[PDB]
Amino acid sequence: RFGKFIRIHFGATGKLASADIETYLLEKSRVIFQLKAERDYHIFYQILSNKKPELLDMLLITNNPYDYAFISQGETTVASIDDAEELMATDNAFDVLGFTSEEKNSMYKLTGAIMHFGNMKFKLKQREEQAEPDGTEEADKSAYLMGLNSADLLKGLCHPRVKVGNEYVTKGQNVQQVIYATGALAKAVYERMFNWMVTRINATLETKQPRQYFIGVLDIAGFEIFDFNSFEQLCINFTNEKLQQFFNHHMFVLEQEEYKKEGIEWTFIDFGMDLQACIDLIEKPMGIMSILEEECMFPKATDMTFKAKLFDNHLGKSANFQKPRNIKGKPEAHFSLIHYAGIVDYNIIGWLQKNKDPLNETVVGLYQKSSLKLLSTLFANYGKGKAKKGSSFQTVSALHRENLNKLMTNLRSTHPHFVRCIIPNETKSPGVMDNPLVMHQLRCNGVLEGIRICRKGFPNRILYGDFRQRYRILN
Amino acid sequence: TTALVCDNGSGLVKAGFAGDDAPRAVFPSIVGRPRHQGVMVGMGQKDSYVGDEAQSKRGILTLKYPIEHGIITNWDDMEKIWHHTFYNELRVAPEEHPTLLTEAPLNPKANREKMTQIMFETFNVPAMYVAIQAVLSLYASGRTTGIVLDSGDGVTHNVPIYEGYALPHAIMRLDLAGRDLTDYLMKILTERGYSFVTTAEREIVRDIKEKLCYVALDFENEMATAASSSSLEKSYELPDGQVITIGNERFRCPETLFQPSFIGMESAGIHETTYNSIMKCDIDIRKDLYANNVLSGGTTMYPGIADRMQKEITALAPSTMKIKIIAPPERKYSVWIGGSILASLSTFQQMWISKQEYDEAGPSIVHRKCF
Amino acid sequence: TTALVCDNGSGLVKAGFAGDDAPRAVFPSIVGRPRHQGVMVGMGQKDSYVGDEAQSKRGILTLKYPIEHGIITNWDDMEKIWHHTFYNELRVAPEEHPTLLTEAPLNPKANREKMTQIMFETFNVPAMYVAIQAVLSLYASGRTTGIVLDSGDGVTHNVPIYEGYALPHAIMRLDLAGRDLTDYLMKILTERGYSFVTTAEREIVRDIKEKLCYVALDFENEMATAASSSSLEKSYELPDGQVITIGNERFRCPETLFQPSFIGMESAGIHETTYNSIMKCDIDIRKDLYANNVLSGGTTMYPGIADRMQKEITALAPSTMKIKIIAPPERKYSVWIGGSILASLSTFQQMWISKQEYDEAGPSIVHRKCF
Ligand SMILES: Nc1ncnc2c1ncn2[C@@H]1O[C@H](COP(=O)(O)OP(=O)(O)O)[C@@H](O)[C@H]1O
Ligand SMILES: Nc1ncnc2c1ncn2[C@@H]1O[C@H](COP(=O)(O)OP(=O)(O)O)[C@@H](O)[C@H]1O
Ligand SMILES: [Mg+2]
Ligand SMILES: [Mg+2]
Repeated sequence: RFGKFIRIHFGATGKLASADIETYLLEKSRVIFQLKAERDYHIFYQILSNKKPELLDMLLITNNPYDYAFISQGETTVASIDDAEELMATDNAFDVLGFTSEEKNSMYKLTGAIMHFGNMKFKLKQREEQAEPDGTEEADKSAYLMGLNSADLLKGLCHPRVKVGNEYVTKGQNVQQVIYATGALAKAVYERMFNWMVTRINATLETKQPRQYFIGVLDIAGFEIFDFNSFEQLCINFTNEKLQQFFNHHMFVLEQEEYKKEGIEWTFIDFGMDLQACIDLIEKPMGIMSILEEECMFPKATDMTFKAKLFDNHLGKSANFQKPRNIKGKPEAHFSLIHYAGIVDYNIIGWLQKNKDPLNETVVGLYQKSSLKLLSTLFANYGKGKAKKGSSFQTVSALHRENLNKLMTNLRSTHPHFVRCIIPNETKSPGVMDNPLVMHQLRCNGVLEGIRICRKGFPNRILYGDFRQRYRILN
Repeated sequence: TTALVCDNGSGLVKAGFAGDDAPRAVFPSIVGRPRHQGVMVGMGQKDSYVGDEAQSKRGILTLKYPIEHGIITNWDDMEKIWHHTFYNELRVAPEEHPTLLTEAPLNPKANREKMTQIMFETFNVPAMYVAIQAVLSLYASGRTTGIVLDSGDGVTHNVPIYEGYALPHAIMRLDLAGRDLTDYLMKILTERGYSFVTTAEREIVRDIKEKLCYVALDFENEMATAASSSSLEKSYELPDGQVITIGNERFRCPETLFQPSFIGMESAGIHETTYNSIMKCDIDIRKDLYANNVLSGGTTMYPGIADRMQKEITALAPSTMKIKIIAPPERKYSVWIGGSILASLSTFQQMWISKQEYDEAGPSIVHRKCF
Repeated sequence: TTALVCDNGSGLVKAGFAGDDAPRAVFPSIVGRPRHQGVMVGMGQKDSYVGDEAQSKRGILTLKYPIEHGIITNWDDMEKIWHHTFYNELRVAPEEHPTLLTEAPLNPKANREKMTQIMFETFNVPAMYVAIQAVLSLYASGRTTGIVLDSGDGVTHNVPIYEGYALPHAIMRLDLAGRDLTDYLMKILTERGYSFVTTAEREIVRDIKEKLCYVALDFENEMATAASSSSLEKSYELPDGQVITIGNERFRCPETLFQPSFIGMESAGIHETTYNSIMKCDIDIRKDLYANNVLSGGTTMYPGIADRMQKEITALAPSTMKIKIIAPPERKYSVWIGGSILASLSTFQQMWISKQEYDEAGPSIVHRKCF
């Protein structure tokens, strides 16, 4: 899922010096919400391996994956990869690495704490709309693991302190808001752990050689197509479309360079805006993403209202938004977009609930006041000009757009090269092919777009000598 | 760019950027002038202390409130307040920040016209908009229906909203507010032996009111208890000593809200105006208004006001309805939170009164559909 | 394929696929418009609430029935009703589904022509047909003779049929129906101190009329009983409390059917019109017509209407004639059941009006012998 990116540095004399690794666009929605036929990250399943008994009893982990709420919603287990020796291999790789085993144990215990965040329960009060917990055993054990106080954590979750002017005041939270905050905290702590791990790996990998010009290597998820497309697939499709637009612009620049080299210069119209017409209906204001982000802020929003607003603001007014199609008994379709890869339809249901990422400031302060390493991950988190978005005003889509923009401010500074890998068949048998599979691979790889852009100009170019030695015999 | 949300309010000016969870700057709206001569030469005292600075020099200044009940009465003081807020509090140039302003219902149109003229001419704000306090309060409360009671320091009013549709004929406005409560507290403290007259001691009386006063669930029972028991007496420390103890005067000051006959007002209490406003609306929406009673404003912050008002409304209303009162802990700043939410909406960006529109149509553009 | 049986009626649109036991979608035929302005922005309210949605927003909408008395007076509203019925309640595209329509006897030809034109042009149905609302009710009763009294909300009519041969010269139509009864109840409830004026609370009054009103066997005796005792009084709970009690008004509302002079109409009562239509026919079929009285329509659902009507008609009719009244429990939906039965017939498949036939012959095809 995450956009792995490795920068390979070189010395002054053009010799290999060092390697720098970075990560981008890691998806947080997978942690909490999973599709019915899909699993979560391999981490949680690997921890539940029974071949290591010490971790389970020292963390007081229930050995049954069914009991845990965060995991059981998706498909429980598949025969993808045998988790046991993979977990032992990762543990061995960590052991032979630069840091000690106490950090590894902190990693496992933090993951176990993330696991126990789903057991939290809350109920309404006597004669008030405020929410109070009923059970506290899971809260007690989680606080014991994090080295916090259960009473303080519960008070922070139920009654978040906020700063107004020069005085602190307490805010009220209902059940829905506290559940959203609990999910957002679990996603955020996982993100911070992953980023810190990446920084540690980069530091360990680092050599003392000077870093002159580098060669970047970028790996990104493809233009995945399903019959049940959702928000997670929408973000991936939008990122892939941005990358395809970048490739189209680069190829147009190369074609213009060749034209000016050969002195054969016509059709100066840029090849970017044709694809950017679809981009402008996603990231720009009054786009799909902007309307989605606004809608969740309205406290009475519902899926029907969101669909009605999309139809009012985009049906017929835009050149890409259009009605969905019902084919071969597909389960649901609400709206259909047109991309470089064809017609894609997405399902609205469930988008509004999972877009919210309201973080809690007092819980982050409590983490900073903790007695564990966790304070390092949450060291800095959230007058003469400020635009600091509030904790409530936090959407996954906004973070996705920000990360994509900061990635484009970095990738555009380097001359790009493209490598495409195509699976020949769905089966392991060599030689045989699946034609629809190759069609789908070509469509998602953008080769059809490349040949289409090449075909509108003059794609066939032959030297005068070759033309004479082949076609002069005609007259 | 980013939007700016400024709430002039009454007795407290609170402002901050849109998309924030709380106002950055909160300070009293006071302009003070030195009333003495001044003998030291070289310091060069300024001729006007504005904002929270006047609180520090409270003992040598005449504190004047620029607004009485919502309406601005001293415009020059209001330019001073706005300039202080924009420069010494937020440290931003309003030349590139749209400004959202909050304004109470049923006020003179000249007030809004002058407000917009000042914003567009003196500060040259690119765009601005004026909204009603009750709508913002309902925004911040996470609701789409229900009748909201906004009681600040300037004026108390109720605005019933159902499904995002207002009922203008059912809007009731009452001028009883926190300032009148402070004045009645002064009038009732002198019967014990403490006299407060100067405008500097207005702040002391207000602080006593904020710190000690509370609303009694029953009036006669509490008076009977206080006539014999002395468990209701609490001491307060003045800024120079001579602690004062107040007995039944602590729960008698906020009773003016439910008994406006104490200060000579003819109208009825807030618990009765809310019921009358509910019965003003249509018969098919009275249940939802009953079940979504919303509170906001600083004056509604007294301990036990929610229980008293619920008991009164339950007495008034038919016995077959469930009366529920929503009192979030952040009543005081609810309006500004609603303003931040409103300004952060994407579809609101086309409802601003731009500079071109104001230039073309004059100050009268405010009363168009961009209400 | 399948056929759609739509029954517009008046005040209740009921529809469903042919061959079903009961109609699938039943909802009032009203169109609502917001009469207020709306202060909350970003919600994006629609400009017209149609169907059962408007019943939930009665308090902020004005309700207009697109059908006054059988005929359609607001064609845009009727088109909205039809579109809602086809695309939301049934969720079936009418492109490949024939439709069967119903309307009252003795209606303007322009109404039928415009209905046919709209249904071929706007919706592009493959075929359609119009049937009398009384003949279908006769089918649904498993009969082939006798008269049928279709007292709906818009119009009341009698159609005598003997052995499948209709008698056009004996058809009697009366404009008194459920809407007039509701209006009369609204008028006479004022004498008890309850005022209902808004179109929204007309629905409330209709609820009281449905729930409590009943037809008295004797008028003078029930009047004396209600004036002397108080055992006939019942209480109804309004949507906002304040339970109200109705006494003598309980049975005065439905008596307008047998006493049209209460609302000022000169025409005779229901029983008298039925008897006049019976004797308007021939002399050799009067016995069968007497023995097969059929009741249908919502208005004929009052408790005790059958006994009173039988007593009245027996008083009018000769003593040596047996009088029977058929009152099935499903009077309200009888017309749609008959329509479904008719559309399920195999011999009826050749009576549809094909789109090509309409194009070749024009809108006047329906009135032509190709009925
Ligand atoms: N805890 C409290 N108890 C009682 N009264 C309070 C409390 N806090 C504030 N007030 C009163 O509320 C007033 C502030 O109201 P405010 O919300 O500023 O009104 P506006 O929004 O119109 O400016 C003060 O004058 C003060 O008397
Ligand atoms: N049991 C009942 N008691 C009183 N009124 C009734 C009853 N049933 C139906 N009605 C009245 O009949 C009307 C609906 O009749 P309906 O047959 O649906 O007319 P249409 O077929 O023209 O739509 C309603 O207005 C309702 O008030
Ligand atoms: Mg206020
Ligand atoms: Mg009918």
